[PDB]
Amino acid sequence: AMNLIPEDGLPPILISTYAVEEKPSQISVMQQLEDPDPLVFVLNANLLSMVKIVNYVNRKCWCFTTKGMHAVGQSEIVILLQCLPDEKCLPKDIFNHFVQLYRDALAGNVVSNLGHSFFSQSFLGSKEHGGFLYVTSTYQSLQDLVLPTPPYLFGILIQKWETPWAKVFPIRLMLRLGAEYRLYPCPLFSVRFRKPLFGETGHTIMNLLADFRNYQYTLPVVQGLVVDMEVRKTSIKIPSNRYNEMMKAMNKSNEHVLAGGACFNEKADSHLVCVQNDDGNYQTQAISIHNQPRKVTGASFFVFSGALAKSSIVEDGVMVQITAENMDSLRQALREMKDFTIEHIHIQWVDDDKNVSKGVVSPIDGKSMETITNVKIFHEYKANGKVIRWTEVFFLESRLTEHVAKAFCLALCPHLKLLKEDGMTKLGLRVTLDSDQVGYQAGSNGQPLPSQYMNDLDSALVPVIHVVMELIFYILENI
Repeated sequence: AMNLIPEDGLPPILISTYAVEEKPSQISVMQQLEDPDPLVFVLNANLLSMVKIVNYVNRKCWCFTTKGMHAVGQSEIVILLQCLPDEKCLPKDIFNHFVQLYRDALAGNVVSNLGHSFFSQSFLGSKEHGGFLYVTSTYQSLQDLVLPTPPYLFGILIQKWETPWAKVFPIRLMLRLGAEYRLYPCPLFSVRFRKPLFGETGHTIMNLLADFRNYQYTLPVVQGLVVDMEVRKTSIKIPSNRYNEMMKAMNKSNEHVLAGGACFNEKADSHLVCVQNDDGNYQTQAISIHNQPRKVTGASFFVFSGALAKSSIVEDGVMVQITAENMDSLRQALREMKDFTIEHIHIQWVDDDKNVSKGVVSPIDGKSMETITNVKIFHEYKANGKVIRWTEVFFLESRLTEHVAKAFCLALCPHLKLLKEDGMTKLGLRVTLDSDQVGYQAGSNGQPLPSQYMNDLDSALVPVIHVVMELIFYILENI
């Protein structure tokens, strides 16, 4: 029911008439793969997986994608598994992993950019296959790939020895993979049976900033915070919508030390890499977008010490020593949300960090959601064999939202079967509240909902309603 992958054989195949073919022939599936459109597999009634052989960055790959993760508050997943020389069967373990990820999302545990998944049993034929590191594509090629609707993440297969880095400092692993394959910032494909890029964590400077034994804590991270290194200039760029995240990090620090992890700096032409040698000792290296002389280089962490301004690079991060007075001055400016200047050292409050992914549109009218704030929902109604779920809300700029959500779902419950059969699976409700006006709009597939449901929607929403807000709903199959 929740898992249609059998003990022996492939999961059912989906055919456009839609029809389902249970236990498909592995010979026919392999034949079809060696001849535009991907094969569609049914992992469950709400989760599909597309498979296609692609020539990606001069490597023959298995392109595995998902459809159904959005309905459970998770980004769709893409795995580009490099082919083993003359691979006979389809690598089924990917399907098992996709189902596990679906179960996790249903329980409230989702994977995001630089997130991870670890394995309990052996995976893809080796016990040294530790998990996946999820990335959002930045500069990597997407050349003739049949991709899901955004948001989607690329799952990169990682070794058991790289697992402490994915948990504690995933940006280091991401960038180290990029250095290894000569791709900026990291490859989007997965390679089985490769040698681990990290061994025992040893005497890394990270021991001082994170917990490798028990993984109780790590570096405080501020989403969108980047470190720019230039000739005689070091800058920490904090997004203006992240004041509270910065304040929480400042209160979780010493009076003499201000440390933090950094995000991937998209605007940089290069990024610092930490390489571990065969002896277990570390080195500082760097990777570049064009291999042109480095102008703006990103760093993976920053440390400010009020014990001296003087700066250094330690592994893949920046270490700055300032006077105790300059530390009090810096801490004061940050509390006032002001910029601070100290070779030059800058702490600048920059443009808001976009929560929403690129290419995300409204199901109502196709308006872009890229510059709109997003709140995922983990807290559904069943009717006519179907399920209606409220997965998220966008604040175009909690008590009312929850009431608006229930009223919308209840009004549509007698109609869930008719909506699904007619192609209306992803639905949206936009509520407007102004001093003068107070109104609502509903839709699916970039069109209004059929007129026959509007009387039912009015009678349920009007009492509740009588600030722009857009709620997302999904109609699923009851499992």
